[PDB]
Amino acid sequence: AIAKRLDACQDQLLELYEENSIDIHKHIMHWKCIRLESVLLHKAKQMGLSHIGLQVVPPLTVSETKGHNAIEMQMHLESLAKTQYGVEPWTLQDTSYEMWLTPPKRCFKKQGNTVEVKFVMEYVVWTHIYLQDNDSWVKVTSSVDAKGIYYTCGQFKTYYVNFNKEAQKYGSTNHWEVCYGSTVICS
Repeated sequence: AIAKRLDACQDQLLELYEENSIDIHKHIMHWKCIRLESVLLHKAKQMGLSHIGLQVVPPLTVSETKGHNAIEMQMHLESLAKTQYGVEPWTLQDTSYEMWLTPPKRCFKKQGNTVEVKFVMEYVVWTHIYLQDNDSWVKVTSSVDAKGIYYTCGQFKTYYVNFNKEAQKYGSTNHWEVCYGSTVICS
């Protein structure tokens, strides 16, 4: 049963991955399957197993976490999908959990251009950032300046990269240089 369900499940995941869909509804499914695989693998190591076929069963916590994150990504995507933004192209990467944890944290986004800061380090400037207020969504854009990278929602700016702060993790000075496509802004 379980060995079969997990099998059916991991199969659907594989097809999704190899499919490289641009429709957000498919990625909601990926996350839905990731949850099932984590539920099942949880049940699997619960029943005594430690190996299924040639696959190593992971720790009970490992699955708890992954299952937990999946439901988060699952719910946020479903909300977004109800909007005009949901009809846009959404890659498996645009919807990854790692991506979701890239500044600005907990916001979907795409078209991230690379900015370089010499104290060097690279940071991403998102062309499109979608903010979630309850179940409502807004689409804003980013900009770069001497203090850092930020997006704008009204008259207020929100920095998600603080060149200053970022300057402590490196040089002893308060001097840094920002290079953005042949353009250079300096302290």
